Amino acid sequence: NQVRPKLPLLKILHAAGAQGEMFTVKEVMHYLGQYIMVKQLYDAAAQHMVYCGGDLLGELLGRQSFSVKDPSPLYDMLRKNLVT
Amino acid sequence: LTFLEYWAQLM
Repeated sequence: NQVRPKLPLLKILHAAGAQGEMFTVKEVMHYLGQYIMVKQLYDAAAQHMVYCGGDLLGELLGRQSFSVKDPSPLYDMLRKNLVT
Repeated sequence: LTFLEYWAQLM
């Protein structure tokens, strides 16, 4: 199946390599993990901790830090920003 | 460690 990012979440995907308008959940996550690596938001020391606070992704998450080993705040955000 | 495989448990 396929879903549509919102204008706040789509800007974040088109700044990683994505091109178009509509994607799959699974490739949303690919281009979403690309973002954290290109703009350098992850912790170099403990590479499970992302520091999205300063930038758009954080304002979208309602957080300023989150771990990749507990990513449920991604699935609070992945339901609120994708039209099924 | 490595964000690469940490970000592959979710996906």
